[PDB]
Amino acid sequence: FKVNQFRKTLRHVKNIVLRRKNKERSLYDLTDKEDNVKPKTIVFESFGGKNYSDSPKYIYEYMQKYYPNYRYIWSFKNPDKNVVPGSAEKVKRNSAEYYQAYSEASHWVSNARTPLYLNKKENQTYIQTWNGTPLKRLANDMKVVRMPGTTTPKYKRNFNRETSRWDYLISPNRYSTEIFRSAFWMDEERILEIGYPRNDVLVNRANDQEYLDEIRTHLNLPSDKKVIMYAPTWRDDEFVSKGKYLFELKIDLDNLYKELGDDYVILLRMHYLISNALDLSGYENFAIDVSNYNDVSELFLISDCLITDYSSVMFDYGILKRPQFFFAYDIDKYDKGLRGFYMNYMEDLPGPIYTEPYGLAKELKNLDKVQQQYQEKIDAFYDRFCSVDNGKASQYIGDLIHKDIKEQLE
Amino acid sequence: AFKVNQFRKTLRHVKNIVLRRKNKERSLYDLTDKEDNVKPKTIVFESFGGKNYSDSPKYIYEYMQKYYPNYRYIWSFKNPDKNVVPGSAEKVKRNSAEYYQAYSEASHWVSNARTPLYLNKKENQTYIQTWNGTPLKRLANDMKVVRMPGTTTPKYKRNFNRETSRWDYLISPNRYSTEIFRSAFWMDEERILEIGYPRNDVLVNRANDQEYLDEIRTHLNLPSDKKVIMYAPTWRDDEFVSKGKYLFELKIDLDNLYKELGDDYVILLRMHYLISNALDLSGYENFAIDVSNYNDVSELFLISDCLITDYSSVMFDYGILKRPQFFFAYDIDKYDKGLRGFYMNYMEDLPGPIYTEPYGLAKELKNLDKVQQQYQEKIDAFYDRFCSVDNGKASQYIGDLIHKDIKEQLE
Amino acid sequence: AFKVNQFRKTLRHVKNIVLRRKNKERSLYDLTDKEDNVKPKTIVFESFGGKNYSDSPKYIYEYMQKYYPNYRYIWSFKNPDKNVVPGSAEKVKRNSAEYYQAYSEASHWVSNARTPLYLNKKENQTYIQTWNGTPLKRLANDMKVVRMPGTTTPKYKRNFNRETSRWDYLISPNRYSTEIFRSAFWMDEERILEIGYPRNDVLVNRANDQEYLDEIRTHLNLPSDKKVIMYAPTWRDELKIDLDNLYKELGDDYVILLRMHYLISNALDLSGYENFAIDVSNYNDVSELFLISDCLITDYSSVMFDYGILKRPQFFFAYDIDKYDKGLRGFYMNYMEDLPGPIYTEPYGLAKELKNLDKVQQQYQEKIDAFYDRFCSVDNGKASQYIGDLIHKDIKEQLEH
Amino acid sequence: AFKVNQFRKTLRHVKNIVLRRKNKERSLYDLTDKEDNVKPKTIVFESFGGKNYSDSPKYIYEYMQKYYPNYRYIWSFKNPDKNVVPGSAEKVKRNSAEYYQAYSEASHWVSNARTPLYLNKKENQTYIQTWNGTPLKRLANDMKVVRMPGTTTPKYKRNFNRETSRWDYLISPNRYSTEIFRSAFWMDEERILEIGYPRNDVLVNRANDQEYLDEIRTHLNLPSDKKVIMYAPTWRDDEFVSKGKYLFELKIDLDNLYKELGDDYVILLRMHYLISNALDLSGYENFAIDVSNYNDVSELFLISDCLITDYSSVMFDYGILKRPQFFFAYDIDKYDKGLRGFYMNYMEDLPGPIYTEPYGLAKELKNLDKVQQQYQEKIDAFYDRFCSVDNGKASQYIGDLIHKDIKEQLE
Ligand SMILES: Nc1ccn([C@@H]2O[C@H](COP(=O)(O)OP(=O)(O)OC[C@@H](O)CO)[C@@H](O)[C@H]2O)c(=O)n1
Ligand SMILES: [Cl-]
Ligand SMILES: [Cl-]
Ligand SMILES: [Cl-]
Ligand SMILES: [Cl-]
Ligand SMILES: [Cl-]
Ligand SMILES: [Cl-]
Ligand SMILES: [Cl-]
Ligand SMILES: [Cl-]
Ligand SMILES: [Cl-]
Ligand SMILES: [Cl-]
Ligand SMILES: [Cl-]
Ligand SMILES: [Cl-]
Ligand SMILES: [Cl-]
Ligand SMILES: [Cl-]
Ligand SMILES: [Cl-]
Ligand SMILES: [Cl-]
Ligand SMILES: [Cl-]
Ligand SMILES: [Cl-]
Ligand SMILES: [Cl-]
Ligand SMILES: [Cl-]
Ligand SMILES: [Cl-]
Repeated sequence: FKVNQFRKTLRHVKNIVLRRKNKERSLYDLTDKEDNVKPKTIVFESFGGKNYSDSPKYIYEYMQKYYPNYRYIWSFKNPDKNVVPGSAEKVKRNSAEYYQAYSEASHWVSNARTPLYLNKKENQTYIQTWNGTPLKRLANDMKVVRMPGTTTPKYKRNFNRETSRWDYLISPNRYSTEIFRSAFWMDEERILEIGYPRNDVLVNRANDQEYLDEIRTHLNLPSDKKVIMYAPTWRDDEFVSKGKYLFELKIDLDNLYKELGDDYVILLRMHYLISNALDLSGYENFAIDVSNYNDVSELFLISDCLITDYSSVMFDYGILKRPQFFFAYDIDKYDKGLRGFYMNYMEDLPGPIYTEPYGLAKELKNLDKVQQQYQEKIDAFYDRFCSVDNGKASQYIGDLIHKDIKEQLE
Repeated sequence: AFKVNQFRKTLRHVKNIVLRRKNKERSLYDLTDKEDNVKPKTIVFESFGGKNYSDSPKYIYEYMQKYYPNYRYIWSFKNPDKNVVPGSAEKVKRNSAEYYQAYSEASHWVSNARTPLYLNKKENQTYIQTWNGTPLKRLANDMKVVRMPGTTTPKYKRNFNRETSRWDYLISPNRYSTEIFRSAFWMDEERILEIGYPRNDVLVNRANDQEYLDEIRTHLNLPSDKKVIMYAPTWRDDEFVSKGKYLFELKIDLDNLYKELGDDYVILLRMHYLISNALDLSGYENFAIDVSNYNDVSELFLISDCLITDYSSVMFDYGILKRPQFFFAYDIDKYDKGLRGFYMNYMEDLPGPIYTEPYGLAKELKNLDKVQQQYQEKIDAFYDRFCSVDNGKASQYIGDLIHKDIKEQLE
Repeated sequence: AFKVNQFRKTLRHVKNIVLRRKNKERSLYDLTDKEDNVKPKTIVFESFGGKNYSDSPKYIYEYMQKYYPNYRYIWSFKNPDKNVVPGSAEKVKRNSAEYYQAYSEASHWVSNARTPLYLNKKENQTYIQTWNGTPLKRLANDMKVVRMPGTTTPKYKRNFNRETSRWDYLISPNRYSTEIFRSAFWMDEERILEIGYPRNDVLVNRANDQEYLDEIRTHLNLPSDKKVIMYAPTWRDELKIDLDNLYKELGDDYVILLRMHYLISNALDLSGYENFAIDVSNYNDVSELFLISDCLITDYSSVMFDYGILKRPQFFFAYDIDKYDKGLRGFYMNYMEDLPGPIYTEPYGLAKELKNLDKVQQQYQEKIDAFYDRFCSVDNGKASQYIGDLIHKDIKEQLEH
Repeated sequence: AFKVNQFRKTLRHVKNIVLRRKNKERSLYDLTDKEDNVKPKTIVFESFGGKNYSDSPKYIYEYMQKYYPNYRYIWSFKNPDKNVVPGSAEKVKRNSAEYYQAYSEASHWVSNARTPLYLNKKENQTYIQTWNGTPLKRLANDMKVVRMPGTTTPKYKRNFNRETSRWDYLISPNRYSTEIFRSAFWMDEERILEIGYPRNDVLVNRANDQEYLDEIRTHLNLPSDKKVIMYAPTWRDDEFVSKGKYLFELKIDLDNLYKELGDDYVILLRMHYLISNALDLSGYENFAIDVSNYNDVSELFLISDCLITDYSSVMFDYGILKRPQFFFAYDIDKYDKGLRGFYMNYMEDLPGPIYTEPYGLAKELKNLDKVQQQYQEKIDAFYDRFCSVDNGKASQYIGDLIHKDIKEQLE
């Protein structure tokens, strides 16, 4: 009677007798043996099961088409509030079926850390797409982490533990690769430079019009109007009053309305807390709240330019060689010269840094002029970051997985 | 009615017993610890996490032994075979089956430091915390960062709070410390006992006891015509290098010290244990005495004509003697410059000269009458503030509190 | 406040979990079983330690199913898969976790034998015991010796006493029985219910329902032309009755049903007796057999009281009446004197006598009635009702405060 | 990592520790009992389950004292206090820590009745079973039916058989017993040692030691000019009534015996312990002497001129002396008629008459020499069948087998 089993065993009796909600887990930890793995089961979860979205979605939609005959399982916080096309069946996180799915599967696909209490056996292949070309230092590369409940050495310890299990790790470029290699204690061997499966549409579908037209009318958009997308990153300094009434975005909608309300419509992609605290009465058909829209890649395809600040998205939107603007209004707060960025913000991004909305508004009046004026820099940026993207990524993984599970079938 | 907390313990205990864990003794303690095992006549002592027989618990014990021989005394140690206790008390080793018994049974716990959180203080038992000194560096609640491993500033304070909340009485040296303790240790003034330290009763009761002074001086093979400097620097992390095999000679420069005072003085080195077995006192025999391992620091104080220190709470204890004090604070540059991470204004109201190099100090030390005269005011005012409390009856107060506390129980 | 029973149940349960013991199911239930677990509308049934869907619990249940259909019904079986149950009732396998959940939850236990002492009967649940017939041999307390396997007479009685005290209500057939129960089972008459046995409903209500009789007989493939003799020995440690002879004697008017013991049943090579001797041991409702039975042959069995309700003839073929303590008092009633039929120790004159049933009927009509009037004058066929109701009423009170 | 059998004990012992159970002493023993605990020169004696210091164990031990005073001898008692042991031996109270230490450490076990199944006779130790006498009633296996509450017949035998399989050596006093033991105890003849009983030594070596006979007689304050009769009825349940407060005078009728034998006899009454403390011998002073509580029955025999008894194993021990026996079997009809619940044929091959009324017994008893003669024939035949195997050296034999065993175990 082995000491490791005895421990798991007592823990479960505790959970069973005490009616702990965790019993579902302790039972799993016990019975989870290498033999439960059915070589043709695949589980997908995206952003820790809040969504059917991002690269796991596109890897899934590719495999549905060309490999219908596998068990496809999706993992969700609230399965019944998530709509999935196809042969996939869904599971609630932390439930009986959840641990089954994860025990049986030959392959794990996801774009974020999956929990450590989940047992990744030698048997199974865990493929990590992750969720973007980094601009802020992550994991190992961070210096201090005053994050509640844990120290920094511990938080790195646990991260290091997750990444050690990543059999494959996708990368959108050389620069992300070099970073991952250190940030995620990764081996170049295990890294796949192919680009993001979720970016595939940015290459394949950008000139598809019936498609652009759906997305546009699914959003009820003006027909004559060009589209600006605004997508600021989150900031604590701006959460006040429990989040009931916020101070109008510093971008100044009133102004943008006056200045561009006739040529443009503007898409506000905000953090969910800002979203449902944002009053847009008086801007109908001008500023559209687009914060809860399922698929961000679709929003990029219909955008004529992106306004952002410090985001992993500028790297995505780059694939389309369109104009970007960076409205870093609080940029002085951010550490004076901040090396807490991998890249050189001041120097090499595809657009102007504005710190005030009004130069930004004038500039927007005439896009074609910004496109020319910055064509040089857009290109340099496209070369450095977005050139790796075939439009073939979701196919490459779907095939890697297919090839993978032909062997196990013996 | 399912008893869920009991079930929990039974499981931990089974786990330990089956797995051959050393803590089987602890989990059994916890499972069975009934409020009934308390026996009014039993008292446990330990000082400094049970490394010693020393400090205030020692002096409380030796008092009660003389007037209250009748009670059951227990001392807890890390290593009992290496510690000698006068009197009737029995000695338990920490974490041992006997140790948990002692703590289960005692009506009274007496220590000068934190006792573990796994021990249970039943409402049945009185925990008397003497603590261990008038504070200079800010402690517990009043800190600002605890970059100390496995644990964060908040969970460190959380645990400290758990501990201080089991203190039935806490001993205070002066109004100053009381102020602090209230905040730093989240304490009720109701529970504070401004009486001075049972360990400084010898600094009041026995300064003029010329025979007792001699024991101490001969216990330490001291040359006879020589006056005595004691040196007691706090521990510095920085100054540790090379596995601690050879240290760069103390910055107080013994060699100069010899050449200036080798004739008239002898100097007692109260170093931290790691520096102490790294000292090379070859060539200073009969001048530099190691005294790091001396059982009773207060006895040292008694035979010391002056003290050199820096950022320690000992200056507060040695104050009762109204003797000279020097603060060789050489590394003060690298201590926040103008800092208030000390409760009191270190730059102004200590009882002596601050010296950043040892040469002005060494010279100064030639003439001890000129110092005493010079700083006498700074010295008297230091005393009026931090030492106006000790009447040398601290040991007595506590034993009578214990005995009074326990008559009650016998009805 | 050290809960010491709890502490023992935990250790036992941990010992089970670790040494992969089958009883882990049970020690879990013992730990967790609480009064709150009880749901007022859950009822459990088991007959004969869970081998059948049969007699008094079956009838109680078949009644309750028809009138109070919205309660949660559960049946306990040694093997649920080999037992068909009518209605909404779910089945549970003994010692399975569903078994314990079920006895823990249920507000009423209904059975006709002893239920295990490792099951807990709370101050909260109501255990209705129907037992299983009007006694002939002494049982329970009244016994003298029981050198039975791995148990001393008293420890056997200590444990009987333990069970019988859990009994909330205990069903009686006759004052004779009640006076016997009160002593045998340590019972207080307050808890006794002289209302007859529910399984003997049919033996009164459908005693003339011909179309029903006809389904029973053809559910058994019986001769359209013969009278039916039922032979129901009681258990002992070719047949004594001489089949070769009964055939030669009664082949022309009778066919004979043999209801033996499962282990003697599948040792009976009834070849050359097909269409005459019908093994009927593994049949379910014994009451249906009585209904189609023209007379009964038994010996020392409590079925003789059930069958008497029909006022038909009985023959007692007691071949081992010698090796039964000569003049035996081990019988609550006087066996040699008052019973509704002739005692035979040889099966040969039993046969001749049995050739014409009607001489026997008259020759014993006085004795037969005297029997009906002592032991059967209390069976109203309303019994299933009375219980079914009692339980229904019982779960109203406990569904109000 | 952990084996099933050890887990089970571990858990049993936790149950005993937590529940302050008297049996914790045992649970420990069972966990900690190693084949390695043994010390070859430790020997444990216990007789009649620790009731006594007595028969075979005593004499084997007393012999091993004189000739091997060098070993560790331990005696086991229910109450070590109420028992006096001569010699080096230390004593131990059954079920104390000491007690299990003893049976754990001992190379040899000497006993005359069953020792508990819960003690582990390691493959390392030699359990020598002397037993307590030639059977007349059927035992263990041959017993037909036993309604002893708490256990069923087959359980009883399984449990006896477990215990006999633990015996490395079974002493026998005759072939009669050997053929019996072989069956009744499930014995392999290899293990049986017909050497006679060590308690019977003195019945041979000392039948004539007049300085010694006298020492017994005068330890009992026996008259000078008077012969000794011994009576030794076995116990009967029938006679127990009324809290055992007031019994009915013996069937043997004392008042008669006094009238008849008085001027020439004194009668030693060896009754059951319960009949003794209930018997009123007032007015019979100097005639009937209560002798129930005597530490050594063999001494009693040495001094008796004859021995009245009934259905008892003692007739065989007395047989050695070739003296008259009577059998006052006053309830012989009750006892299973012509019972075969005995081994030997009762109505024939015992060395004296069977009386059922005690009045002919008494008269016949008036002239011993007529009986010694009229029955010399039956006495000698009896002596041959049952007593012609006692060298007087039984304890020496055992003593020396033990010594031998612990020479080889010494390497
Ligand atoms: N050959 C038989 C005997 C009995 N039974 C059924 O089992 C019950 C018990 O009858 P007994 O032969 O006496 O068996 P026993 O378990 O000893 O019951 C007798 C005692 O319980 C009276 O209270 C009967 O009422 C009858 O319904 C049956 O199907 N076939
Ligand atoms: Cl192991
Ligand atoms: Cl949901
Ligand atoms: Cl993540
Ligand atoms: Cl893992
Ligand atoms: Cl990222
Ligand atoms: Cl973490
Ligand atoms: Cl690069
Ligand atoms: Cl706004
Ligand atoms: Cl418990
Ligand atoms: Cl006390
Ligand atoms: Cl030690
Ligand atoms: Cl000591
Ligand atoms: Cl301090
Ligand atoms: Cl130095
Ligand atoms: Cl309910
Ligand atoms: Cl089944
Ligand atoms: Cl035990
Ligand atoms: Cl030895
Ligand atoms: Cl004792
Ligand atoms: Cl053994
Ligand atoms: Cl013989």
